[PDB]
Amino acid sequence: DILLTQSPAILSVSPGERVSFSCRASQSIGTDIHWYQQRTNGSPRLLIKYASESISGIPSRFSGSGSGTDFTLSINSVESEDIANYYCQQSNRWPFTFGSGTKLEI
Amino acid sequence: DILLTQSPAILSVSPGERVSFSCRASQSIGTDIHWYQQRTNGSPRLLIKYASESISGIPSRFSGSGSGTDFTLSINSVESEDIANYYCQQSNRWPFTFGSGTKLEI
Amino acid sequence: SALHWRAAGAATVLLVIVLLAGSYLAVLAERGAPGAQLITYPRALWWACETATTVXYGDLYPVTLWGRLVAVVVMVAGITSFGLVTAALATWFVGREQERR
Amino acid sequence: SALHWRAAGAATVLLVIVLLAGSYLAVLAERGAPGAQLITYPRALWWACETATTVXYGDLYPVTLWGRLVAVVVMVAGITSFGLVTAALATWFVGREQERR
Amino acid sequence: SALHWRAAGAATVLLVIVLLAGSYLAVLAERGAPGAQLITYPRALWWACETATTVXYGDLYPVTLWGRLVAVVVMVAGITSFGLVTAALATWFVGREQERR
Amino acid sequence: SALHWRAAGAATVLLVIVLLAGSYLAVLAERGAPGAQLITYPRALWWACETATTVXYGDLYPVTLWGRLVAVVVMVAGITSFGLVTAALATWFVGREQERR
Ligand SMILES: CCCCCCCCCCCCCC(=O)O[C@@H](CO)COC(=O)CCCCCCCC
Ligand SMILES: CCCCCCCCCCCCCC(=O)O[C@@H](CO)COC(=O)CCCCCCCC
Ligand SMILES: CCCCCCCCCCCCCC(=O)O[C@@H](CO)COC(=O)CCCCCCCC
Ligand SMILES: CCCCCCCCCCCCCC(=O)O[C@@H](CO)COC(=O)CCCCCCCC
Ligand SMILES: [K+]
Ligand SMILES: [K+]
Ligand SMILES: [K+]
Ligand SMILES: [K+]
Ligand SMILES: [K+]
Repeated sequence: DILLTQSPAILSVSPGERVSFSCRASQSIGTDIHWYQQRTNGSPRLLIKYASESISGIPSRFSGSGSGTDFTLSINSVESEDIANYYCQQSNRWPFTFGSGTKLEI
Repeated sequence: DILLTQSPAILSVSPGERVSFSCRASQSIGTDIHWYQQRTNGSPRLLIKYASESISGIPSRFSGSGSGTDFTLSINSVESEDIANYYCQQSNRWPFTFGSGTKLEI
Repeated sequence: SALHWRAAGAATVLLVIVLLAGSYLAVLAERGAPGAQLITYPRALWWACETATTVXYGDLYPVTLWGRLVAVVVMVAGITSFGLVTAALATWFVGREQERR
Repeated sequence: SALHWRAAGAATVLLVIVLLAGSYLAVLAERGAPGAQLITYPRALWWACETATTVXYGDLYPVTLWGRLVAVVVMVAGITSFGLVTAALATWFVGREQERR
Repeated sequence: SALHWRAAGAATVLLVIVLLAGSYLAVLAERGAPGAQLITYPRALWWACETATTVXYGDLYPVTLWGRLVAVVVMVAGITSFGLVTAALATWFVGREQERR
Repeated sequence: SALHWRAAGAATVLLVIVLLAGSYLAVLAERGAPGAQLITYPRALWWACETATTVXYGDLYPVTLWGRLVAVVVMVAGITSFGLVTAALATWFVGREQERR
């Protein structure tokens, strides 16, 4: 089953700076990657689907890029409300799988 | 997106010697590689297309070889006018991408 | 109208049904099989379309017993319907030429 | 019944035979060739089915001389039988239209 | 001349048009989709040719919604035109045999 | 004998010629292109056979301009000949049914 590697596990950025989360798949999965945000005590929330597609209700600040095995979730100018854990999830092959997660720290 | 690695970043050859620039792709791209020359303060100039095809107006001294992931740009007997930066560019998959570049030093 | 046209049209409508059903059923049969790629509906509809036409790029295909069976049904429905349109055209052309002669 | 139907039916039955024989013979020809994947019967039957229909996903194929020959026999049998069903339908539609006119 | 020939010829000319338009439109639909390979015109024309004939090697194929739709149009145009040539030949052979008999 | 049979047989013989010529010419066009795999005659004959039948597994295919053109000629010859056999069968079945009726 496809292994999704999220490294580093923790990221520290200064307020307003540009941050980038990385997700690496153990084999090519096209653009079948999706990103979720989970704040402390909250349930996961879909941020970006299919590597770069935006969801309605999500700040324009969030963007995604990549294809194949390497994927990135970017935030232009991070703010306090973005403090949370970030997970990638692939749907290219069964079974769906999740990356281990990256914590955003400001 | 395909990553094009150009290493070394700087190459030093004696006048008249044979020099070779290397471009490595992060995945197989057939022969969909192109080379450009950019002199100090000049705009890029197409040298070789599709890994080995010659362009008109370009010295016969220039040649290219390779397929798959490894590519080479060769110059038989370099001269002063060849001092410049060299870039590879792939068109196998979207989006097109450029290598980081190699500076030719004599 | 004439039988052949009724048979050709009918085996268009039926094909469209097989494409949708064949697309829904392939996802049902393939989820659960480690490594399977025919697991979301949009690409499964594309898969069925390229199967029924017999183009088969190889970008997607069933790996399970049932998904494959579904695949065979999709293949026959497409091939059958195309053979019925060709036969209907021949009938229209033949019957039509009998006149011009 | 009419010849064409007898020929169409016959070249269904014959096709089913070729699918089973072509599946058994491909495994026989391919085992022994390093790298070959058409080596177990279940997937070989699936391989023959996708060959006879001309879909050819590319998930499986023969690499040996004999396995390939078998492949050509499977291809011709499938294509031939489909061309015989189309021809039988045209005959039924044509002969049937002569009436409606 | 006879209808069938007019229909066969017409659905050659139309096919050549679909091959060029289908080649130009696939590049338009596929550029912008990360990972896509059907992005330069020469290979896209080759892609359309192998799609319309239903050979589909799998060396190139659309990954976007619109590129795929274009693909379906190219498939139908090719299959349709080949079914119209076969039907035209049958009409010529049938009408021609009525004489020899 | 009857025209259709003469046309069907002729476009078998011609096909066999195209398979051999198409196999020899593909190797000629493809050698010299870095990365090409259609470069030895035996597998090239297998390649042509799977192209003419439109199965196209994707194990081998041309990457050069001329090799591709050759490929298109092989495709048309195979498809054309199969469409001529189907048309010949329909003529034999149709003319034969006129009797049974
Ligand atoms: C339960 C019954 C299921 C029946 C099948 C339904 C499939 C879903 C609808 C199809 C597409 C939705 C688009 C989407 O959200 O996906 C796009 C995301 O980029 C890419 O689309 C794709 O890349 C798939 C293209 C499929 C083309 C099929 C052409 C047929 C003539
Ligand atoms: C000696 C004569 C041989 C003739 C061929 C016989 C082949 C064996 C029987 C077929 C399947 C057995 C299932 C099994 O144990 O395999 C499954 C294990 O998960 C997966 O099946 C497969 O994934 C293969 C699917 C093949 C589908 C063919 C559909 C044809 C209409
Ligand atoms: C805007 C409308 C676009 C319509 C499509 C036009 C496509 C471009 C012209 C075709 C080839 C140019 C050659 C070239 O510079 O490329 C060659 C470089 O080595 C390799 O060619 C190729 O490998 C592609 C081969 C395509 C063969 C198609 C055969 C069809 C019967
Ligand atoms: C100059 C004109 C060229 C015309 C084409 C001639 C091709 C050469 C003869 C064919 C095979 C020789 C065997 C050999 O030494 O190769 C085998 C080595 O293991 C494997 O064969 C192969 O794997 C290729 C199989 C090809 C099967 C084709 C079936 C067609 C009905
Ligand atoms: K086909
Ligand atoms: K095919
Ligand atoms: K194929
Ligand atoms: K393939
Ligand atoms: K294929």
